[PDB]
Amino acid sequence: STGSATTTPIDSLDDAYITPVQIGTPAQTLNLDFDTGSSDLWVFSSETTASEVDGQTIYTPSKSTTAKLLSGATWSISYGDGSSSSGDVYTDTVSVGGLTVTGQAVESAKKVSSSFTEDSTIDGLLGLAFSTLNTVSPTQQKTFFDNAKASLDSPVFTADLGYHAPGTYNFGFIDTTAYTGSITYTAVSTKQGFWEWTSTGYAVGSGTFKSTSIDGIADTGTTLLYLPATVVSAYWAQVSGAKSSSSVGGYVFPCSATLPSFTFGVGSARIVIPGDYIDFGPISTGSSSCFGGIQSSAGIGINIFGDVALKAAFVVFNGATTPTLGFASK
Repeated sequence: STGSATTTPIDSLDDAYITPVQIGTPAQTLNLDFDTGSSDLWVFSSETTASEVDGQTIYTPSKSTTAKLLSGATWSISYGDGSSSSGDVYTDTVSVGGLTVTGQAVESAKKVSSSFTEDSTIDGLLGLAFSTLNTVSPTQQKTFFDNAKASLDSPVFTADLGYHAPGTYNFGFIDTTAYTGSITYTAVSTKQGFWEWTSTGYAVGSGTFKSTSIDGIADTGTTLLYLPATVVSAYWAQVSGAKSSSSVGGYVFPCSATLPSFTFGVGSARIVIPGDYIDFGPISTGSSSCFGGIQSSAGIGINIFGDVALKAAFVVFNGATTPTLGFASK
């Protein structure tokens, strides 16, 4: 089997991408944030505290003839940005772009943190990291991809995120028309539960490539590109007037600037992020200070190849017995 679904930016900055997911019978379609940095499929629901729902579409398990309470199971998650959610668990039929999993754990939120409530466009998350990170207790549950893997034509999914435009998540096949050149594959460590890999270096604009190992994660659920402070300083030093602002929370730059590109290495191959992809717009409405899309990872503990980086590539998440990552230009 295969599946193919369009993913759409939630706003004009590409702050996140939503993908429609069919849950239950008859189908209830919710728009979920596909997150290769986490491993829970959780949804706003009829059980979510009413004051914490503000415009989201909710899953109502009592209206699904295939929903079954997973007795005793609870979940609770905290994300790298400080947001969180928790609740109970059902199993139900879940379909993405024509690919159907029966018995998928659907984690129903009883509580969500304010940042989720305040974002009316995201109805939940669909985790695509390794199932070892799933938070369901006392019986850990598998991700949608792990449940589907054996049925897929090939045990892979691909992320093809658009710049200011829709893109595609494919399951079970590699669309050879969706990229240019060849796909360069690179080794993955699953020891932390992530799609963790080592970039071979970077360049700023037309500058020379610096060969240096940068370990980090491919994370579709993170907006920006988080790299070591040395690399990030080298990038913003090429933008007149750019500076790190403690009060804003990162590098800002004059909105009048033209940003240079940023290149990252994948083996001997190179992925070029155009400068425009690095502009996240005014820090507040009407400001002439703009927020940068490359930020320091120093306070995180891990480097994160988020959407800013991934949207410049066609990315293969190869879930074979020994997983690998593939990157192609497009």
